[PDB]
Amino acid sequence: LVDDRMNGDGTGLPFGVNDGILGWVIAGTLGTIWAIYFVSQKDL
Amino acid sequence: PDLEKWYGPDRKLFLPGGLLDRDDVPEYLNGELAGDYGYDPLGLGKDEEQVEKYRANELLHARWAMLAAAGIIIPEGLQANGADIKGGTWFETGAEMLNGGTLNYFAVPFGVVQNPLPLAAVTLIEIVLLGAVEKFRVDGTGPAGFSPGVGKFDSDIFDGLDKLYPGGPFDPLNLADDPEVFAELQVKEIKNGRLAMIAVLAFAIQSYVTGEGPYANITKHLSDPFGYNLLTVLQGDDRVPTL
Amino acid sequence: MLTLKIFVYTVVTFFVGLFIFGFLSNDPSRNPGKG
Amino acid sequence: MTSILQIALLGLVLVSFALVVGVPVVFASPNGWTENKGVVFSGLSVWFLLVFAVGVFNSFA
Amino acid sequence: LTYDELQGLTYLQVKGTGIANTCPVVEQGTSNVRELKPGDYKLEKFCMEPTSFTVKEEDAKGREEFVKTKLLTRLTYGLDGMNGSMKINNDGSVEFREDEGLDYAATTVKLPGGEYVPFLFTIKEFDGKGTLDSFSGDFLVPSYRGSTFLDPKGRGGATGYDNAIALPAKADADEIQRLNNKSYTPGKGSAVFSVAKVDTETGEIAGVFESIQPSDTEMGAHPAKDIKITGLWYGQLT
Amino acid sequence: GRDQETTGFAWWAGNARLINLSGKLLGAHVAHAGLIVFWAGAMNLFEVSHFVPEKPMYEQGLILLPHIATLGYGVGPGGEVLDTFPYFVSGVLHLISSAVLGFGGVYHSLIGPETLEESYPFFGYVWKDKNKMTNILGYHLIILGCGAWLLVLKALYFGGVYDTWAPGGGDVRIISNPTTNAAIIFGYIVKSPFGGDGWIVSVDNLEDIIGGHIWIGTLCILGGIWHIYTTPWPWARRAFVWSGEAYLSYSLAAVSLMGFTACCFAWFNNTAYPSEFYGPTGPEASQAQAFTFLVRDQRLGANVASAQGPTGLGKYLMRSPTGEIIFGGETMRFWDFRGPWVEPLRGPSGLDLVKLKNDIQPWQERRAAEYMTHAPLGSLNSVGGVATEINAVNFVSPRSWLATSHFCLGFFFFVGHLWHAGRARAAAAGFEKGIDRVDEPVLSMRPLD
Amino acid sequence: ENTSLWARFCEWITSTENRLYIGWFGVIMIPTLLTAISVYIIAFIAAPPVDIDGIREPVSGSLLYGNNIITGAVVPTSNAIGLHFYPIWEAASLDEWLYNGGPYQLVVCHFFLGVCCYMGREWELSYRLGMRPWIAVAYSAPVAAATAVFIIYPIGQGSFSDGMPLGISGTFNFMIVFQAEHNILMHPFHMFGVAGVFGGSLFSAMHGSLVTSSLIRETTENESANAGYKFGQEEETYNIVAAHGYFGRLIFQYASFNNSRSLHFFLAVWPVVCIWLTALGISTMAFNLNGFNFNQSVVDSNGRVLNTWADIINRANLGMEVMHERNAHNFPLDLA
Ligand code: CLA
Ligand code: CLA
Ligand code: CLA
Ligand code: CLA
Ligand SMILES: CCCCCCCCCCCCCCCCCC(=O)OC[C@H](CO)OC(=O)CCCCCCCCCCCCCCCCC
Ligand SMILES: CC1=C(/C=C/C(C)=C/C=C/C(C)=C/C=C/C=C(C)/C=C/C=C(C)/C=C/C2=C(C)CCCC2(C)C)C(C)(C)CCC1
Ligand SMILES: CC1=C(/C=C/C(C)=C/C=C/C(C)=C/C=C/C=C(C)/C=C/C=C(C)/C=C/C2=C(C)CCCC2(C)C)C(C)(C)CCC1
Ligand SMILES: [Cl-]
Ligand SMILES: [Cl-]
Ligand SMILES: [Fe+2]
Ligand code: NA
Repeated sequence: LVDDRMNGDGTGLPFGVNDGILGWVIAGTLGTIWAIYFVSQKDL
Repeated sequence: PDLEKWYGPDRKLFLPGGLLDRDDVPEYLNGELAGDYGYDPLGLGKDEEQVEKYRANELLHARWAMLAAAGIIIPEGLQANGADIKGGTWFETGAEMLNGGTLNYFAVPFGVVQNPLPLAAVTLIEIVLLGAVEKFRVDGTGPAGFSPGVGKFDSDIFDGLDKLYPGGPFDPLNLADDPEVFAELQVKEIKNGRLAMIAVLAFAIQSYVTGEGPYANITKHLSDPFGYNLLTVLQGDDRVPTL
Repeated sequence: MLTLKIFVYTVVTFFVGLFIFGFLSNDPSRNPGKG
Repeated sequence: MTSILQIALLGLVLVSFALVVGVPVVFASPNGWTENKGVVFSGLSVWFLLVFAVGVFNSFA
Repeated sequence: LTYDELQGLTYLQVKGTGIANTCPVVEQGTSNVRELKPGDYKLEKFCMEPTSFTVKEEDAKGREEFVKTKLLTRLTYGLDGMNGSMKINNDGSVEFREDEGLDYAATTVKLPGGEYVPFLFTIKEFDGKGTLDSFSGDFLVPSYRGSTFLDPKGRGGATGYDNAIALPAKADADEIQRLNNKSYTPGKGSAVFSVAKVDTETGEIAGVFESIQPSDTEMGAHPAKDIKITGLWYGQLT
Repeated sequence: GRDQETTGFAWWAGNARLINLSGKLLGAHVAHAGLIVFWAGAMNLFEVSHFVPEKPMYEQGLILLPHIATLGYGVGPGGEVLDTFPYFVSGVLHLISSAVLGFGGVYHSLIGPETLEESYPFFGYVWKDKNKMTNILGYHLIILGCGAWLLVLKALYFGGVYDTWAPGGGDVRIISNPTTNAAIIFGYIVKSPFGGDGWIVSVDNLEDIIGGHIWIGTLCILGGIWHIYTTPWPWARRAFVWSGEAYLSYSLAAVSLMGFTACCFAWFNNTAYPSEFYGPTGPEASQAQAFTFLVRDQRLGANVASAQGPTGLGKYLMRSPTGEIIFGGETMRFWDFRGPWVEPLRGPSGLDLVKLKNDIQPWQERRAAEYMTHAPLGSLNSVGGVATEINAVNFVSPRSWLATSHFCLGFFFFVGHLWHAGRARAAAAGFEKGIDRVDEPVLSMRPLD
Repeated sequence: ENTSLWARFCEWITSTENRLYIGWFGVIMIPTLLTAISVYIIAFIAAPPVDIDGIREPVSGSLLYGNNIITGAVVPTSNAIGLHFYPIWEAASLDEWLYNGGPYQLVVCHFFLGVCCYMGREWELSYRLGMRPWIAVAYSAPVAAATAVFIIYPIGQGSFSDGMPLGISGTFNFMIVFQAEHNILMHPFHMFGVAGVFGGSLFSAMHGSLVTSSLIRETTENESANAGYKFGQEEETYNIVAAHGYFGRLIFQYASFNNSRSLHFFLAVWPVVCIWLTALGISTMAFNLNGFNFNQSVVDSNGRVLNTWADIINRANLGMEVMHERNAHNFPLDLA
């Protein structure tokens, strides 16, 4: 090998996550937005 | 509840509203009997006397054909899955004890016991038993009692009873004292009976056509739906393909 | 590249979550009319 | 026994042609449904008997 | 990763993983090298894998040295399925013959400064005469483009205009090497091989190599550059 | 029906007049269902009327017979037709069922009850009744689950389905042990749509097909029971618009995505759309060209690993951007192709060199030759080949016809979703007619925009 | 009472009082379009050569690499990639990413997202303003065409190299190659598109000249005619009846537009539906449906082939065929 790559193409890779921290930060960011949205309810 | 869907002027008819205005029904079927769909293309009903007289025979045919439907479908299936029945198929069950070949009775779950009594004894007790019962039915006279619903009743209970619906001795579990649920169950009974009559006549013509029992018919049909049906069986042998 | 992938991934899921929950936040009530 | 199948099928086509012409004009005529119930049911009954006849006679053809 | 489990994976288990550009690595075996059985050998399934590409770069201060380059192409550079024959003698004298297989790969690298350097990473027609520890020799290098190639203004060796026809007055001028003559003459490359991690049980070997070859000359144009390539190689015997 | 003065909708929007007329609406729907069943029967009988036993079904402009044959009716090993009676029976059952549905549609359109609320409360509904809207959704979800399970039953016990991946050219095989693994089922869904992954279009085996159908049937029945026995939550009530035109807009966006997905399925998938019945895909025809030009030049005594192109890349064989060996030429862009005629020649390193040199098969070679000679290339005249070719061959691929038609339909149905989403939002808001001219919102906003 | 951070942000995003409306479609549009704008400008100025055809023949494309405004283009993604989704984190180096046409794919994906959310944002502003909602439906025509030349044609042809180069001469090249392979001129949907833009110019000049023909006198010869129109005024500024009578006695008295409402509906619907049809023309030629093939259509009684204008088109088409991708081909029939 001459250079370092992810080589994430193909493989049926779900959501394109090759490491679990990607799924964790996706779930976490959607969760933070849901948290602010949920606590900012009973408004308007 | 919901007895305004089988009786009264508003009731389920043998055709829906678009194809049958409510004024097209015979006047003698205006919702007074269980299973009144106003089904009368040929005027056999005349009036209420002939309608309830024919309902007597309809109800007896129903109560026979329902037990018949169960008795044709059950032992054939038991033999097909492996019971020791030897004659479950209905149109050849009588042919078993032609030469003394008495049938094997399945007292499921504790059965497969040999019946040690021949065809002559079977038929002699069958006439002397059901002839006695049917003479009782037209007379309303019954000798003894000890029914679970009312225990050890004397003979002075069948008089005064409603004909074709003799509650009491013939009602061990009751569940018909409410006229509402009794009417609902009357509709249920007559509709189940008509369904079973259609089912047993279908059993007969299916047997005459396919040469086998109806449980075999439904099993082979569920195995091969297109490869085993009416248009498959009347073919005789294969089909010249169209390629 | 993996650091860039995690950064773009959190940016995209942040903005898409904003879109999802903004349209969940009672959007047919933003009209200026009656009804 | 093929000829009876073609006669049954062509009779079915004629019945269906009459049904395509007649069922809408019977439906949309003023008070024509109330008086043409019998002819419409007769057409539908002959149609169904001919469909079943063609299907059954194909198994023998 | 050995050759045993490489064959044990299907297409879809290596699809897009990058495993398909990797030569097998003999995990078992020894490093003593001398235990190779000499004889008339016909090696089959020769495998070749680079691990660094360097280009000789000319500098204003006179320092001539090989620079580190960025691989512009993706994983299309390794060589598999090469065949040939080789001999092993009593003292260790080995000659190497390479005849058929996928022994070439067009490769493009970036000099620092953003200059594209296309070079045909090739090992075709290699004659490696030497010892078991090291054996070197020449190999044929095709130019890059064939003669039937044509440049953006037609032209080229076999198929083309043979003239810059986009301007009808510059037909015969100092652009002789660009339009009048097109040169595709195949050059010669220099490579050095080494053997390590032999396996006499299943007749397979490993080792590192060291190649030096020129680049594309742009069909008789601006001068080529010498390409120093280092990597690992793999093969099997008979 | 009605006129414009009693409805406010002109004739070019006359169906809108029956938004609130539940009986006529139901009749229009079932009359349409009769049209769909009628076209299926009419076109199916027309196709078996125009069917030639010799030529395969992709040469003859057939688009329904390949569907039936994919189900495994009338075909055997390799894809040759054994009988057309299943196709004829399918067409006839469809025609007669269309007659029945058309009778029902004509009945409710002409003399059926105006509204089903005052007399048949099970069937009559208002559009803002979220309970009954979910009830009808649950009924239809149960119906969809039953259909999916009918396909599962057909694949498991009713003759099996056609597999192109079975050895020997493919055949009708009975599916045993479908992939019920949830990870395998939903990894297709969560998959990217791009090259190498293809979203759900890259399902490539019948075990995955029937396992995904088991999952969709069970989830559809479960969702049907859930919708019949629940009512929408307040967050959904706030998130949505609850008019009939809004429900239509939702359906339009959904079926527009479905139409685009069907376009991509017809153009790329070869296991649900077996290449024997539907012709070769674009990638299949390109790989077939490179393959047969490899084997011709091998039989003419030439080397294939050597002989690079004019570009120095490899005329027959090159390496893909990930490493494994692929076919040379511009067909490198279709290196992602996987077919039953390449897999017996394809190993761990991509195309195996010794296997590609030695282990050729006659049926594979003929299949590659035909997938060259019948590429999905054609005109609107049904003239085969590129647009510069002669008028000698009469062929346009069914894949081309299906992909083009369904992309067009998917696009217009997305636009119809826009039209109905906007109009439903504006009708719920009070904007469907125009600005009020005395309560104009912009006049209540500050200037400078 | 409205003190929470999300609700304050919601009222900021959905506010009509902004100079530029953002909305929930704009919160997807604005980052994507800004990313696409940034990468497009940077790539157009300083993008190194791009191997579009996958045959190691990189095309320069950028101004600093010797191109002008007409010739500079963001070069499509490599043919070796195909449709394989090439982002930066997939590439080993930015050098490799720039070699394999990565900026084109980045700009195309972000631009498709940006135009989809632009159409959504047009709807959403029309919703918050009390407007009617179908201006987004009208904008769905150029969006469809952009997606047809940036998404659908690459998908149907297997490679993003088949997409329209983000340039001027690249656009011309895309047309020449497209007509070579597909004969778009002989396609009814493209004929409809040409009729749509020709009728668009027709009806734009028509309606503008009828409104300008029937302007009402408020100003003098000192003042420009537009000075007779006041912003927000209630009275209509021109005589619709005078223009309508003019047009009726000009061509046909009955066959004019007596409703200005219906006239403006026609103005909207004609180029929108024709651009829809021609966008599907590209979309159907992506899956190789092509234009009409009328070559050797007329022959004489003795079977000789008469040349025809379609055959002259075929000759020019062959010239457009063989020269395009001159080195990328190894086999006779161009199935790929
Ligand atoms: C979505 C279809 C649909 C729905 C919701 C209705 C609903 C209704 N119909 Mg109706 N109808 C339909 C289709 C439908 N119909 C069709 C196709 C026909 C032609 C046969 C008819 C002909 C018809 C008549 C003549 C009448 C009604 C009437 C009525 C009303 C009540 C009485 C009734 O149940 O009718 C009865 C309908 C039947 C008995 C048909 C058999 C239905 C069984 C249960 C089939 C089981 C369905 C099964 C899943 C098969 C579906 C296969 C599918 C894949 C295609 C009611 C609101 C009555 C009315 O108008 O009241 C004034 C009335 O007179 N319908
Ligand atoms: C899928 C196509 C379709 C369907 C199913 C319908 C259905 C319907 N439309 Mg409609 N429409 C359509 C397309 C369609 N339309 C199109 C394209 C336009 C634009 C021109 C219109 C414009 C329009 C307007 C302006 C109106 C309707 C209305 C109606 C409803 C009542 C029509 C009526 O009874 O008047 C009577 C019609 C007739 C008497 C002629 C019909 C005769 C038959 C049914 C024609 C077909 C014969 C068929 C072959 C027979 C089959 C029989 C079977 C046994 C095989 C009805 C449910 C009306 C409405 O909304 O209700 C308030 C209304 O005013 N439509
Ligand atoms: C001009 C209108 C038109 C026409 C003529 C067609 C025609 C066609 N479309 Mg279609 N479509 C249209 C409009 C149209 N479409 C529109 C406007 C959309 C929305 C954009 C779609 C979206 C669409 C999709 C998503 C698909 C099609 C597909 C198809 C093809 C097959 C249809 C099919 O089988 O579906 C299926 C029929 C049903 C779902 C009805 C139920 C049938 C049951 C469930 C099947 C039972 C089979 C069972 C296993 C048999 C065994 C029996 C027993 C032993 C178990 C067909 C040629 C398919 C295709 O081939 O893709 C290219 C496909 O997937 N279309
Ligand atoms: C199953 C989907 C569906 C359904 C149920 C409806 C239902 C409805 N639509 Mg609608 N619409 C849809 C999809 C749908 N639409 C699509 C896909 C589009 C394209 C963007 C539209 C665009 C549209 C507009 C612009 C309007 C409606 C309107 C309406 C309402 C009245 C329709 C009417 O009678 O017009 C009458 C029908 C005709 C006059 C016949 C149209 C003839 C067309 C032009 C011929 C096309 C045929 C040709 C072969 C197509 C080939 C293209 C392609 C396949 C290559 C009605 C409730 C109206 C409305 O908003 O009312 C509230 C209205 O203004 N729709
Ligand atoms: C690679 C992984 C990423 C894949 C993405 C998909 C992950 C699975 C989520 C599927 C949940 C289905 C949502 C339907 C209802 C949403 C409407 C809503 O919101 O309705 C809202 C409604 C309002 O009352 O509330 C409610 O109904 C309650 C909302 C229920 C949603 C449950 C969320 C699961 C946990 C959230 C994150 C864990 C948070 C951690 C980060 C926080 C900071 C560290
Ligand atoms: C209401 C309305 C309408 C209509 C609608 C619809 C849609 C209807 C329909 C309907 C339908 C949907 C129909 C269908 C039908 C069918 C039929 C009528 C049939 C049949 C049959 C037959 C007879 C056949 C025969 C045969 C066979 C069996 C096979 C072989 C061959 C032949 C063909 C011989 C309109 C729009 C106008 C207007 C508005 C209103
Ligand atoms: C059969 C089959 C299979 C399976 C499949 C499946 C299982 C599917 C499914 C699936 C699913 C399970 C899906 C889902 C979906 C959904 C969607 C697609 C949606 C949606 C929606 C939206 C988009 C939303 C929106 C919104 C928001 C965002 C918020 C606010 C509100 C609203 C509404 C606006 C497979 C492939 C394996 C194979 C082949 C065959
Ligand atoms: Cl070109
Ligand atoms: Cl080519
Ligand atoms: Fe105007
Ligand atoms: Na070429």
